[PDB]
Amino acid sequence: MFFINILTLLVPILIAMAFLTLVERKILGYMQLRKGPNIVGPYGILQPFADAMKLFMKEPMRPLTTSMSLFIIAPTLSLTLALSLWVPLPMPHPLINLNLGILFILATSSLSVYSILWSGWASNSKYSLFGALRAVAQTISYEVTMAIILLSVLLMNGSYSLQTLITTQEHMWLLLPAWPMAMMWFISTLAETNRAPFDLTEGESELVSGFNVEYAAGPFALFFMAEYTNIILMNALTTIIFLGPLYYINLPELYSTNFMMEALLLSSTFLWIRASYPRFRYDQLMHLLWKNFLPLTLALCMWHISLPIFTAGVPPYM
Amino acid sequence: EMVRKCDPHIGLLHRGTEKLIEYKTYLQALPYFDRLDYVSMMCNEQAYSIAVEKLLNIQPPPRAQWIRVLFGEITRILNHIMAVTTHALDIGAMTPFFWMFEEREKMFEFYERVSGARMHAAYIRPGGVHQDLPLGLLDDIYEFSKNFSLRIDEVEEMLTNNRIWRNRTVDIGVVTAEDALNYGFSGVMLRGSGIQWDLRKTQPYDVYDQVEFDVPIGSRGDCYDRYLCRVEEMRQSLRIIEQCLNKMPPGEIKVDDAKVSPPKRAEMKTSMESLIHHFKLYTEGYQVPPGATYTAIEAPKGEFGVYLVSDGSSRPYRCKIKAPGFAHLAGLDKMSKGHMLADVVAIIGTQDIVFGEIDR
Amino acid sequence: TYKYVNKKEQESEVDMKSATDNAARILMWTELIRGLGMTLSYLFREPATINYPFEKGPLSPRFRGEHALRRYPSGEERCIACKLCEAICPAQAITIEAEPRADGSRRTTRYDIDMTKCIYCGFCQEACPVDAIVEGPNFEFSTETHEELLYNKEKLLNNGDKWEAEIAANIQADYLYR
Amino acid sequence: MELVEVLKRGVQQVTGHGGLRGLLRVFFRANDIRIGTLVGEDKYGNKYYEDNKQFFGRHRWVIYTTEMNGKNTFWDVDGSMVPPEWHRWLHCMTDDP
Amino acid sequence: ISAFLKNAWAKEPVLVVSFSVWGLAIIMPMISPYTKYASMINKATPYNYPVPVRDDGNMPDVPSHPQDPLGPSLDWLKNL
Amino acid sequence: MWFEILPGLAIMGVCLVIPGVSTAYIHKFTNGGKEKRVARVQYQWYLMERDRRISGVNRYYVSKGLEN
Amino acid sequence: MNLYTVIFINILLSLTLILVAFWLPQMNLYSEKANPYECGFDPTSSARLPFSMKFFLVAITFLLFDLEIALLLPLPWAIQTIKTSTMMIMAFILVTILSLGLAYEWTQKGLEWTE
Amino acid sequence: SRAEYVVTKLDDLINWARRSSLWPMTFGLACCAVEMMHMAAPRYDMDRFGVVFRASPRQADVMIVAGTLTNKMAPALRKVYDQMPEPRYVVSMGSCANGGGYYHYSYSVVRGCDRIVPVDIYVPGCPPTAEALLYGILQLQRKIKREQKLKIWYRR
Amino acid sequence: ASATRVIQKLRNWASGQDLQAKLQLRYQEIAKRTQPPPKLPVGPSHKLSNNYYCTR
Ligand SMILES: CCCCCCCCCCCCCCCCCC(=O)OC[C@H](COP(=O)(O)OCCN)OC(=O)CCCCCCCCCCCCCCCCC
Ligand code: SF4
Ligand code: SF4
Ligand code: SF4
Repeated sequence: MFFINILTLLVPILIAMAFLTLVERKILGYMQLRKGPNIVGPYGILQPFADAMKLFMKEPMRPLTTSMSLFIIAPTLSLTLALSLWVPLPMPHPLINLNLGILFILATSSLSVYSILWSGWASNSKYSLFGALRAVAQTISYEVTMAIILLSVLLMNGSYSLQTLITTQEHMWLLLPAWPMAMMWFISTLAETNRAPFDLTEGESELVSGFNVEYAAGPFALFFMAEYTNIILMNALTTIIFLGPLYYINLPELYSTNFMMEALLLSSTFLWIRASYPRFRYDQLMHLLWKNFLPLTLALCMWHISLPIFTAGVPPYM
Repeated sequence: EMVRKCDPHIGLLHRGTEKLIEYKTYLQALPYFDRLDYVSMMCNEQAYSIAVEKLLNIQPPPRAQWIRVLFGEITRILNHIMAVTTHALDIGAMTPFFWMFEEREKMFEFYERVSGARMHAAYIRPGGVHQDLPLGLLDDIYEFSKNFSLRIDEVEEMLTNNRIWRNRTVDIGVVTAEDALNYGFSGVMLRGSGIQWDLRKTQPYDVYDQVEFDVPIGSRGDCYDRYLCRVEEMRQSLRIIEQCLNKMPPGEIKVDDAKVSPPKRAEMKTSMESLIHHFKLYTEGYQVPPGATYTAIEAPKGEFGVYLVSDGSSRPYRCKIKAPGFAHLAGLDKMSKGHMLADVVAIIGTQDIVFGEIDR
Repeated sequence: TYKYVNKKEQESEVDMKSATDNAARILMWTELIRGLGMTLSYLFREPATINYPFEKGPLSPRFRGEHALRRYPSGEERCIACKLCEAICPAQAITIEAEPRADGSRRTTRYDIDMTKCIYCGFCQEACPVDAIVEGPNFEFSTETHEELLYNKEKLLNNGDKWEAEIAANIQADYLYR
Repeated sequence: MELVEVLKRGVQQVTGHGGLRGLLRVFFRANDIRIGTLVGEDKYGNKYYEDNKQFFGRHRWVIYTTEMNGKNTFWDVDGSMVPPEWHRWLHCMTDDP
Repeated sequence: ISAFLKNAWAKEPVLVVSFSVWGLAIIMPMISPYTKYASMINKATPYNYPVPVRDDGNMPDVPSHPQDPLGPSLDWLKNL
Repeated sequence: MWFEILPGLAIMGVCLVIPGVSTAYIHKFTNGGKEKRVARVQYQWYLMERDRRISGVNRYYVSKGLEN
Repeated sequence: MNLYTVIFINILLSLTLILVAFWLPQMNLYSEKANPYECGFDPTSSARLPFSMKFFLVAITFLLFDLEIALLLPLPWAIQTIKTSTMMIMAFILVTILSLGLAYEWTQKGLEWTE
Repeated sequence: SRAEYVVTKLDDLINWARRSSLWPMTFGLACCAVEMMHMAAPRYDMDRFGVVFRASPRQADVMIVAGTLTNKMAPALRKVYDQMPEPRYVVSMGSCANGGGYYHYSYSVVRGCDRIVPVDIYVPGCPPTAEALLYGILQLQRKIKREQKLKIWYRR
Repeated sequence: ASATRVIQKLRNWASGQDLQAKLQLRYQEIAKRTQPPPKLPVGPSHKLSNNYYCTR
C-alpha cells in the first residue's frame, strides 16, 4: 500500500509545479499588462505540457569540452533532492516521520547547491563557471543565517521534528512572536532557489543564462523540474513553520485545504517579488546577509535562548 | 569578477553608411540618418535637415519648425523611455520596460499617422517637413500627454528609492567634470557630472529659443544622478509639448522654394514649371552650394553632429556623423575601474548606447 | 535655467521622530512594500494585449507597406515608364526596361521591385506623377523563400487588382495633404 | 451588489452564441468569448463584429471562416484573409464599414 | 551622547536593535519572577522511574502511598 | 483579465491538496481505521512491539480490549 | 525501508527522464555544435584556468561559523537540563563570542572584498 | 486499423508541442530589434503563443535574425546558429536581413542572412510592423504544423 | 469602466494616486479615424505678382 502513496505525493507535485509555470507566466504578465499563455488551451492550461514535450524531443548534446559524468549526474541530483525533500513534509501527516525533520531539510537543501557547482564546473564554459562561483557566494551568504533562524524559531517548539510544529501552533501563529525571523526566513529562503531578486546563479543579464549555458533541452528541463518544486516547498515549510493552519485531528482534510491556500498565496508572492524589484549584485547579497541579518539574527538567537528561561516557557521534548 | 581592462570591439554593425551617402543625392540619403540612432528616429534627420538647410541658405516655415520641435521632443521621450527601461532590464527590473512600451506603442501611432511607417519616418526633409499633420492628431498627442506624467511616476515609484536600485546604480560610473570634456562627452554625461551644457539653450537652431524649459543638472557623477537626468528630461520634454500644442502657427509646412522642396501634388498636375521642378528634384536633386558645415543638435544621447562637405553637385562629397556614443563608449574603460562585471553591465546602459550611431 | 536633481537642500536636522521614520523605513522595508503596491495595482487592470489574428492593431491611411501598380478606371495601366521612381529610390530596388507597346503608348515591359532591397520609404509614390505605384496597407506578405519577395510587373499588377478597393480610399483620404 | 452584475454579464457571453456547440467553436478557435454587434459578413464567410464599450484596438474583430477556397481553415487561421474592403475598416482606418 | 545614539538610530538602525536586544536578553532573566521556575519545571518531569527506598522505621518524611500529603507536590505547577 | 489566473491556480490548488489528504486517508486504510502510530522514543517502539505480539495476527493496528 | 524506497523511486524517475532525453530525440552532431558557447566567438582560453576569487576571507570564516552552529543546534535538548543557569551563561557566551569575532572581522575590512 | 494512421497523430503531437513552445533568441542586431521588443510589449504579447525569449542558443528553438548582418558579425551568427539543438528554425526579419536591404551595395554587409544560415520564413519590411513579425511567427508555426517527419519515417 | 468599483478602489489605493481619470488605454477620447476633407493653406510666394525669384 506504500508504493501507491508515493504516487499521490509524486504525480500531484509534478503536475502542481508544471501548472506553476503557467501561473508564473500569467501572474507576471498581468503585472506587466500582458496576457500570459491563453492560446495553447482554454487558458493556457496545456502550456506546461507543450513546453515539457518539446524539451524531451529536442536533441540533448554531449559538448566536447565538458565532463559527461558530472554533466549528467548534476541534473539528477537536482530533481532527486528537490522531490525527495517533500517527503518529511507534514500535511498534516508526513509520508515519513523524522525525529530530526528540519535538519533533513538543511542538509538536503544545502546539498542542492552542489547541483549548480558541478553543473557549472562540469560544463567547461566560462559563463557556466561564473554561475558556479556565484552559488558559492550565494550559499556562503545565507546558510549561516538560515540555520540560526530555524534554530530560534524551533526553540519555542522544543523538538526538531516538523510535525510537532503543528502542535506548537494549535492556538496561535508562530509568525506573531517571531515576525522578525519570518522576514529573515522569507529572504534566506528566497536566496535558496535563486529566485529574484537573488537570481544570480542563473543570471540572464550579467551571464547569458548562468550554469545553464551548456544544458540543452533534455537535461535543461530537469533543472526547472527542480527549481520550481523547490519554490513550492520552502513556501510549504514557511506556512507550516510560521502560518500554522488549523489541525483539527478529527478533520485532517481541513489542514490540507487551509495549507494549500497559504502555500499558493506565498508561492504567488515569490513570483510577485520577481515582477517588482531589480536584481542584487552578488557582493551586496553577501554584505546584506552578513552585515544586517547576521547581527540581528544572532542577537535574536540570544533573545529566544532566554525567552523560555525568563518566562518559564521551556517547550517539552516528546 | 573585477574588470581590469575593457576593450570594446565595435564594428559588428558597421554598415558603412558614410560611403553609401556619397553616391546618393541629398534627399536619397535622408533615410540613412533615421537608421543611425534608431531609437530617436526623427531627431537624427533634423541634424541632417539643419545641415543641408545651412548650406542651401534656406529656412523652414514657422509651422514646420514647431512640428520639428514638437516631434523632436516625442523622440526625446521615446529615447529616454528606452534608456530608463532597457537599462533596468539588464539590471533586472523587467516590469518597467513593459509599462512604458505601452506608451511607445501609443507614440509610434503618431509617426504612423504623420508618416506611414511606425519607426523610420522620412518625414523631416531639409526644406521643412514632408507632409502636414492629419486632422485631430494634435488632440491625440494632448490626450497622450495628460496621462503620461502619471506613467512616469509609476516607473518613478518602482526603481527610484529602492535599496536594490540605488545600491546597483549609486557610486558607479563616477566621471570627473574635467575628464568629461577631455573624453569628449556630451549630453546627459556632461550634465550628470555638473557641467552646465545643452545645445537647445546655448546654440539654438529652431523655435527652441521661444520655448521655456529647464535643464536638469546632477551633483555627483554616478549612474544614479544621470538616471534622474533622463527621467527629469522626460518631464521637461513633456512640458515643451504643452507649449508646442498651444502655439502651432498656421502656414505652410515646407519652404516655398520649388528649387529645393518639391511642389504640391495639385500644382504638379496643372502647371509646367512645377512639373519641371518635381521632375528634376527627384532625378538629380537640388544642388547645394560648395561649402562645409558642422551642425550639432541635442539628440537625446547628446551632441549629434553631422559634417557635410559639398561641391557644386546634387550628391554630397563627405558626410561624417558625430555619433555621441563614440566618445562615451571609448571612455568605458575609465568608468569601470575597480567595478565588478555586473557594474559594467549597469554602465553600458547608463550611457544610453545604440551601436547604429557608433558603428554607422 | 538648470534644475538640481540629486542635491540635498538642507541637512543636519533630525530628531527622534525623523530618526525613527528612517529607522522604520530601513528596518521594515517600507519603500520596498511601496513598490509591490504598484505592481499589485497593475494585476487588477485590463491588459493592453489584443488577439492579433482576430483583432488587428490600428493603422493610418498613409501607412506604407506592400507595393502595387495602379490602373485608371478604364483599365489602362497608369505607369508610363517615366522612370523617376528608380531615380529617387535610395536602394536601387526598382528596375524598368520600357519599350513602346505597339499601339503607340509609352508603357513598361519590366517593373521588378526587390522587396528585400526596398526600405519602404515612400519616395516612389510621391515621385510618380500619375500615382502609378502606391503602397497599400498590406503589411503581412511574409514568404517561405527569398524568391517571392522579388516582385515583378505581374505581381505588382496583381497587388493592384486586389487592393484597389482599399488603395483608392486611402489616396482619396490623404491626397489633399500631398 | 455589483458582483451579481458582472456574473450576469458572464452568463450573457457564455450563453450568447446559439448554444454550447456555438460557444466551443469560438472559445478554442478565437479565445474570445466576447459578444458585440454584427456589423456585416463577407461572401467568404468572415463575420465582423464591433463593441464600442471596450478600448481602442479591441473594439473591432473578425471570426474567420471555416473554409475559404477549399483550405479547411478551422484551425489554420491567418491574418491574410480579410478582403480589402474590410481590411480598411478592421484596421481602424475608417469609421464606415 | 544623545545625538550619537539617535544618529545611529537614523542611519544604521539594525546595529542598534541588535545591541539593544543583546543587552535586553542578558538583563531580563535577572529581573523576571519566573526565572527560578525554569529549573523547577525541569525537575518535575520524571523521565526515569522514581526508585522506592526501603523503610527501616526511620524514614518518616517520604510518603507511603503515592497520593499522600507528606511528600513533594506539584500543586504550584497547576497554578503557574 | 486577472480572473483568468484562477484556472492556473484552481487545478493547481487541487494538486497541492492530494499529497496531504491522500496520506491521511492512506494511513487510515492501512492502519485499520486508526492514525499511524509514531515512535519517536524507544518507549513507544516497545509499546507497538508489544501490541504486535499481543495480537494473534502480527499487526499492531488491531487492539485487544478488556476481552483479553 | 520506507525512506529507502522514496529516494530510489526518485532516482529511477530522474534516471528514466534523463535516459529518455538522450535516446528519444533525433541527433545530428558535428564539431561546430559541441564546441563551447562563449557568446558567439570561439573562447580565447579554457575555463579551467585559475579563476581568482576575492571573497576568500568570508569563505574561510564561513567554515568557522558553520562549526559555530553545530554548537548551537543542541540548544533545544540542552534547555531540558535541570540547571537552566549554566546552560544560559554558556549559551550567551557562545553567541557573544561569535559576535565579537564578527565585529573584529567587520572593522578589519574582513567582510569587504579585496580590490 | 492501419499503422500509418497512428503515426500521423504522433507526428501531429510532436509538431504541436514544437508550435506552442517556440522560444526565440535575444539576438536583435539593430534597428529591427526595437520592433522585436514591441512584439514582446503589451499590445502584441508573445507569451500568448507560448513564445518566450531566452538568451542561450542552447535553449532557443527559433532564431530571429533581425538587423543588418555585417562581415565582422557573420562568423558569430553562424556559430550561434550551430549551437541551437535541432530542430531549429530561422526567421529572417527586415530588409537588411532578407537581402542586403538599404546596404546591399556596401563593402561590409553580407547581402542577406540567407548566405550564412538557411532561412525558413522571410518577413519583409523596414522595420516590419510588430504585426508583420507576428504574422511571420504564426506563419512559422503553420510550417511546423505540416512537417510530416514521422509520416515519412514509416515510408523509409 | 468595468472595474466593479471595489477593485477600482483596490488598484487606486495600492497605486497611491487616482488613475481612473488617467487610464493608459484609450476609450472614446481619440479622434474619429475618418476626418473631413482639409484645405491646407497656400504659403507665401503664391502672390502671383511682384514675386521675382531673384529676390528670395
Ligand atoms: C520586546 C523585546 C524584544 C523585541 C525584539 C525585536 C526588536 C524589534 C525588531 C524589529 C526589526 C525586525 C527584523 C528586521 C529585519 C530586517 C533587517 C533590515 O534592516 O533589512 C536589511 C536591509 C537594510 O537595507 P540597507 O540598504 O542594507 O541598509 C543599510 C545600507 N547601508 O533591507 C533589506 O534587506 C531589503 C532587501 C530585501 C528585500 C526583499 C523583498 C521583500 C519584499 C517584501 C516581502 C515581505 C514578506 C514578509 C511576509 C512573509 C510571510 C512568510
Ligand atoms: S519605398 Fe523607397 S526603397 Fe522602396 S521601392 Fe519605393 S523608393 Fe525604393
Ligand atoms: S511607376 Fe510612376 S514614377 Fe515609376 S516609371 Fe511608372 S509612371 Fe514613372
Ligand atoms: S531593414 Fe530597416 S528597420 Fe530593419 S535593420 Fe535594416 S534599416 Fe533598420
